[PDB]
Amino acid sequence: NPAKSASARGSYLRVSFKNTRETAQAINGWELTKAQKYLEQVLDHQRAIPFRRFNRTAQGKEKARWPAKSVKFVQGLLQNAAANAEAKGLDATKLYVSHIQVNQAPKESSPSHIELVVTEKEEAVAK
Amino acid sequence: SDEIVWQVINQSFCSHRIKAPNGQNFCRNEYNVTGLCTRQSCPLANSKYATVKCDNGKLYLYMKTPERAHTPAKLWERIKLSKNYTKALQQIDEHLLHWSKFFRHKCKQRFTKLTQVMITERRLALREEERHYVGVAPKVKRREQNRERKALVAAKIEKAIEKELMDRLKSGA
Amino acid sequence: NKLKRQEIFADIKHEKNKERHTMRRKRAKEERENPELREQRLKENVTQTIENTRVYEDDLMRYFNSNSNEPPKIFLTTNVNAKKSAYEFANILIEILPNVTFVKRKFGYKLKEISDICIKRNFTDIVIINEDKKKVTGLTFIHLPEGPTFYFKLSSFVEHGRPTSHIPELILNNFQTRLGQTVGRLFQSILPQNPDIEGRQVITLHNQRDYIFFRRHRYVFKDNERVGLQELGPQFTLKLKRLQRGIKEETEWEHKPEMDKEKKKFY
Amino acid sequence: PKWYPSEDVAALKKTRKAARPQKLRASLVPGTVLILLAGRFRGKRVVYLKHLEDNTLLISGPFKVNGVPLRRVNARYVIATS
Amino acid sequence: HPKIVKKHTKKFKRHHSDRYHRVAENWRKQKGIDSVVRRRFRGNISQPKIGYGSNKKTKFLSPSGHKTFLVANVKDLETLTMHTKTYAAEIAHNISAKNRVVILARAKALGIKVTNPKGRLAL
Amino acid sequence: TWRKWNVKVNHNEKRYATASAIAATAVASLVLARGHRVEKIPEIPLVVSTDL
RNA sequence: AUAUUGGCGAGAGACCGAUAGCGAACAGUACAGUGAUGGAAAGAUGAAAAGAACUUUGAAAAGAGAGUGAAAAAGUACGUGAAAUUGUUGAAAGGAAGGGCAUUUGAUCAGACAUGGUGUUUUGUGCCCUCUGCUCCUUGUGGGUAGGGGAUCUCGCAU
RNA sequence: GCCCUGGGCGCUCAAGCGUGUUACCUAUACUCUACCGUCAGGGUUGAUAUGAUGCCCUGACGAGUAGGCAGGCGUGGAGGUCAGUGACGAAGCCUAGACCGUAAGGUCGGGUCGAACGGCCUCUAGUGCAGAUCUUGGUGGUAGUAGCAGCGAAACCACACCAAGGGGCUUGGC
Repeated sequence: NPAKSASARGSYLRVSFKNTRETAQAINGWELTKAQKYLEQVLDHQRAIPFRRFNRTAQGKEKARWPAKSVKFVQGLLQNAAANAEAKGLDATKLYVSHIQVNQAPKESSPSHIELVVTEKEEAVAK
Repeated sequence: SDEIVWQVINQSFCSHRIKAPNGQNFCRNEYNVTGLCTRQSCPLANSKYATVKCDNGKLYLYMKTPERAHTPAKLWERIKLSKNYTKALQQIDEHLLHWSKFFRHKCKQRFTKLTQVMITERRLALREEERHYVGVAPKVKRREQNRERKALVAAKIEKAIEKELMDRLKSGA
Repeated sequence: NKLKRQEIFADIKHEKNKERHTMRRKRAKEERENPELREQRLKENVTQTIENTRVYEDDLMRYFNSNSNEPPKIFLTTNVNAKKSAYEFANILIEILPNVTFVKRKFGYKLKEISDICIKRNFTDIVIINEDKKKVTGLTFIHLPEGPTFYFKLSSFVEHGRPTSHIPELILNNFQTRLGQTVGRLFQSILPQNPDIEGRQVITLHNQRDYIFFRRHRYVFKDNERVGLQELGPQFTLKLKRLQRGIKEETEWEHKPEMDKEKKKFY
Repeated sequence: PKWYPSEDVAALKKTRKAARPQKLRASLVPGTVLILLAGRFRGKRVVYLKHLEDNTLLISGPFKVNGVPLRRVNARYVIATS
Repeated sequence: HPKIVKKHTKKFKRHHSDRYHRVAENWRKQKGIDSVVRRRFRGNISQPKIGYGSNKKTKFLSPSGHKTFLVANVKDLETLTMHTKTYAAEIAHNISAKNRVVILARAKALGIKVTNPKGRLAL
Repeated sequence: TWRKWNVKVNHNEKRYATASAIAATAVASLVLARGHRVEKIPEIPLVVSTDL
């Protein structure tokens, strides 16, 4: 439902495709504020981003790494999505990343296109 | 002659033949009793022929003889068929007296089929079918689909409903 | 040369984006110290949305619509040779319409015969859904006296809460135009006219350009003077058509494919 | 009846199959008690009254004893007691 | 009509048509002598042969019992007047919806069965 | 460029073909099968005055 | 009178169609070689630029709104967008997979605007009865078309 | 004569051995029937209640390398014909849709697409791909690895732990 969701897209970025995909998977489905806090902690090396497909530490209990370069772009895109939602007048607290995808961009380095969508959780329902 | 004409139309690209996937050569000529381009059925391959055709509601028994082959402008004569079925059948039989049984049978079958085709009148009498067949162009379909989505996106029905409810219950309870 | 054209414009767009970003940053920074300048610039720059660029009786209501003095009986049927989808839609029609009687199509009783029988039974309106494939495509509503009727196209039919037995509240939006308020009056006279607010059930009709969105929601208020709502199941959009103004005679507004070129006037 | 065939569908040949009365098995005799193997009254005990011309058996529960009314039944779905 | 006994309903597929994407599903006989399919070893895909020939009395007849006949216009449709039971009018995919309604009206008037009615039409 | 383009035809056979084509025009049924709308010609072969 | 793959200027092709046709449809150009020499890749937006005014997040990439436009599922990476390949949702299944014979379960698609035919009984009509006409050939077991009078009428149609 | 000395699971009045008498399972083997085609014969009109190049009856036959013969599917272009199809949508493409044929393929149902293409008799050939350590262009595992928090390949690529019988199908197990 467009009336309850916001979108943000980044194309032709130079971040590593595999690392970006791992970061997106590690953040898919998380709450917007919680996702931002997790990314900030990752930048602080307190938590690590799991690498389940493209690959041993205690941080991986929740095989992990700290892709700072990819995380920077991921958090920038998340901030852009939050700004779009604010422009749309959505409730930031209820916002959660419902869709996130990475696509290989034209070729050298391996650029990729990253797009994410945030949707408002349904609550306050009664007879 | 008929044999030369028959073989030329058969093996030398008759213009009005149609080839069905089943392998039957059809004949869309208006003057043929049967729509099959076989011998003794195609009017061009036989000097003597008989068929039933109609322009107005009246049905006519069309036949030709070698007396008019040299004059195509007067090739086919016609007679009112006396659309009473019982009278029409006997009139056709009398007109085709001494003709080949194939021609008589085919003419009778064609006349009966054309007479029973009057079901069109039955459907016309039982008119007022409200389905009203309508064709949708691809361009028209594109307009509704995308513009409807744009209107839904711009409408923001939830916000309007919330605003109306807030304005309604302010002094409505 | 393709390479020359692509290269020239590729660099041009990058420079244009750089200049735009720098100008926006400088404007924001200078406006932070001069808030009024931002307001003046916003006033001097209108977004020019399509909505902002739109290109420019009590007797009638009683005579051609139902009134509270007598609840309206609505006759519900389906076009001949109907199938499961039509009956499934008729189920929702029963669930939403006040007083409905379902009768199988007899395939031969003319529209005049149906109207005469309905008059004999004191029916108020006739509603018939029509299908081509296994999907609903159009809906019609006709009033018995004087035969005012409307035909609606159906699209985007989608089946999350369970509606209660309470009668939903009726709200109409964007029916300012004379033609629009006629459909609004039709909806206000075909749907229940007696609200039972207790139970927080609401039914809304929202037209934007030409399509009207019908949805049901539960509404709960909070101390913040705002009301939240939750989807109550089906999604519905309709498009008015053929505006017959009679049973089948004297069409007044019947839509034509040649329209919609103007992009505006939102009939 | 009177409409000439608008399409000459070939007529059927003279079938040499004369109808014959059903030759019921000797075990089936009037007044025999019958057990129904299928249908609404499956498993009920029924009395054999009369043979019908449609290859069915006219039977009765009797209706008063077990509620089975006069109905047609096929000999192949019935077991004949002694 | 005689029963339409389909000797082989399953569509024949070329050997390895699914193992490699470069091999089209269109049937092609194996030419190598060592090919197992050519020797029709047990368990291999069935090879088309004269045995699967359909009978003439039911060949080309659709399950409805009417033979398909492509129709381009009213003139072509009128040719099936004497063969309505045996033949059915099929509208070509390139026929615009404008002429489709006219063709369907004539078919209904003549009682000719339509294999793909209502195509491109809306009610 | 030295591929064969023209086909040698016996003059007698060429005259035979022309004569056969001319004769074929005398049959209305054969002409009708050719696709010409000659259904209304007063006479076949069509003869007109030299003033044409 | 004879030759003519160079030059200028013309008329044509059962010729080829951007991996073809001259190497070059936008090149003997970029490029490599001290050098003689070799030698490419690249066509199409959209009717027209009407080429996204304006708001808004970003040092920068470009995003979200908004609108132009028949279409932006045509946004100068632009006539159309399939495979190999890659990421997401869903279903399924788990030191392998792939195909054939027969079937269950799950999902899912078709599945007659068929609504008839026959004999009987009222009523209104016509090409039906009767009177009076006109018109085409040839001449014929015809066709076309008019003006007065009714329901002897089922000769057809509609009830 | 037998018993010790010289396929697995399994069995001992055997489920082992020799002989004797009956019940049964099957292969494309054989009988009949249902259908496709080849061959051989025959029927056919003062014209056929469907192209004498048509509609039929009868019997047998049907493997196959090289090779020979016959009947067809598809494409570029050309002569002819459909007073063909088509902005109310031609071609192409997609399609866990359907129909037709033994198949080359044709046709129709739904989505993108936009402006040309096709039903049929002939002529014409730069006419049909599964490979040629094949050419152009494109993309994967190798691999986020070797290597130089970040950047980042190359070779190679039909396919993926063992016991016995048999070069990596039979019977089983880490």
